[PDB]
Amino acid sequence: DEELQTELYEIKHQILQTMGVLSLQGSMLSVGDKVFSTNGQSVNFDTIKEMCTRAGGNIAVPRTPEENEAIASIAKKYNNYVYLGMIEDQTPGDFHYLDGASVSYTNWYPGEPRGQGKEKCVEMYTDGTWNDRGCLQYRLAVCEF
Amino acid sequence: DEELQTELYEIKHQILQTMGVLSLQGSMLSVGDKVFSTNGQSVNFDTIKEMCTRAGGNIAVPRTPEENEAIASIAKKYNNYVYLGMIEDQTPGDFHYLDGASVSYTNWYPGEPRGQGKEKCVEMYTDGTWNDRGCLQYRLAVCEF
Amino acid sequence: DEELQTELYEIKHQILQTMGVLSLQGSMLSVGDKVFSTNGQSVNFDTIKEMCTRAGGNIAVPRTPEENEAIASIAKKYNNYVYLGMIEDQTPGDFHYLDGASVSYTNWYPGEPRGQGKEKCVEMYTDGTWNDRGCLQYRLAVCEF
Ligand SMILES: [Sm+3]
Ligand SMILES: [Sm+3]
Ligand SMILES: [Sm+3]
Ligand SMILES: [Sm+3]
Ligand SMILES: [Sm+3]
Ligand SMILES: [Sm+3]
Repeated sequence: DEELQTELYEIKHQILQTMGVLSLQGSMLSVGDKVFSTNGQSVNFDTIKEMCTRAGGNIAVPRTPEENEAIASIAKKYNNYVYLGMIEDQTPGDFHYLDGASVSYTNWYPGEPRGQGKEKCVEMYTDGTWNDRGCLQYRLAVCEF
Repeated sequence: DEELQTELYEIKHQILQTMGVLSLQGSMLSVGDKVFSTNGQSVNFDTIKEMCTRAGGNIAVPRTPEENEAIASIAKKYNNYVYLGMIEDQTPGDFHYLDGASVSYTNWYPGEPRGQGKEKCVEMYTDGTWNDRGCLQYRLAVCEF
Repeated sequence: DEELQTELYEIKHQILQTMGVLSLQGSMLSVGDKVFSTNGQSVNFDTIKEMCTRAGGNIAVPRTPEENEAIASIAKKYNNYVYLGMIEDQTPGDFHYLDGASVSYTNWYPGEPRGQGKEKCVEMYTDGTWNDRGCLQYRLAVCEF
């Protein structure tokens, strides 16, 4: 109805404001319709997935050049690598999102995937490029909502 | 209308995201439709009520086993007891919510209510159990929204 | 429809809750429909405008006695002066909001506008009164959303 249009405006305004506050505080990064955020912790892959899901989100994963630079900037800011939301399929060499879908956008550091042993997980360098690796290292936890 | 369904979806998405960010940062705890939060201050009862109301909320009070454990976890995290949103009625022994209603859910430490003198307020131990007491101690301020 | 009224209620509730959390944490100040917030940085005027706009807001500017005291309180809290969202028009003596409109509400410290040289910007004293000045000083960044 009439009052309906009104209320919707106020709500939109408020959400924008709170999103502005968290942005200014640097506690979140908005890219398109994805929101990236970190609590500053550096734990292993399994642990990170828990944190994100516990918070209502998911371990972060870039699907576009812009989302990738957004996550890299957080990594750069904390001077630590980031574990991305993806693991290697059954047939080595290929990676898939946790939902099971196979990865589309990639940004491997020249030569990767390449490595010592299994290397089923993916870490992001502070420059944004990816490197496959083990899942037991301590990496900055970054989630997407 | 049509565009209406759309806008409602975006709004819901955004709220969820911001709520996810505050959860990940550990600045809030969501339980059912209640949100618990603390600013880390340790002040007396009167002071706590002011803080909560000033922030648009109310001094926290558990009404279910789950809300109780949620508040205890915050108490445990800060290693301090929490003053709950309740005071003793006119007739000693009984407690009521600040709205005037008489308490339903309780989780007294074995023996409580029991104590030295008046003990009109209620503090929560780090294990979740309650103990009645004075209202002038310095306790962690926790609010519910 | 029916379910519509329901969803609107939940949304309003959630927004209120998150706004309560940011208020309790002291990360934002709500005055009427304006939200003021600071990241604690002390940079020059140009830099401040960037921060605010980058966060989806604008450099703060009081338009009522209440908004003015709200900003002063933040200034008082950080013990630093605040650059306001306004610059001097083409004809010295008069100031305008960044949108181009000429200022309405003012709260100059007795004697101001008055000063050394150009003084095209406006800083707020910790008591709330304004003083015109250069735009290259390091002042607390405060944004409005
Ligand atoms: Sm490798
Ligand atoms: Sm492999
Ligand atoms: Sm007792
Ligand atoms: Sm008694
Ligand atoms: Sm001056
Ligand atoms: Sm001048």
